Amino acid sequence: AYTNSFTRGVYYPDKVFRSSVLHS
Amino acid sequence: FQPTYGVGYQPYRVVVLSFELLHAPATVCGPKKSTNLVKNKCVNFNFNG
Repeated sequence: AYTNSFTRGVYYPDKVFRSSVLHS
Repeated sequence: FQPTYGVGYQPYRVVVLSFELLHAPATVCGPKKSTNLVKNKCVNFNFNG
C-alpha cells in the first residue's frame, strides 16, 4: 500500500543550539 | 612474523586514537583541573578545550 510523506522526515542535523535563524 | 627479519618486516603494534571531537558533552578529558566558576565579569575561560 502507499501514502504521501507531506512535510515529515526532517531532523536536527547537529547538536549546536541555534535560535531565530534560517539555517542552510 | 619471524624474530630474525629486518625491521620493516618485524611486527609493529598499532593503536589509532580517534577523537569524537563533537560539540556534545565530553566524557573524556585531559589532566587539567577546573577553577571555580565566576559570573558577570570579563574573564578568560576554557570549557572542555
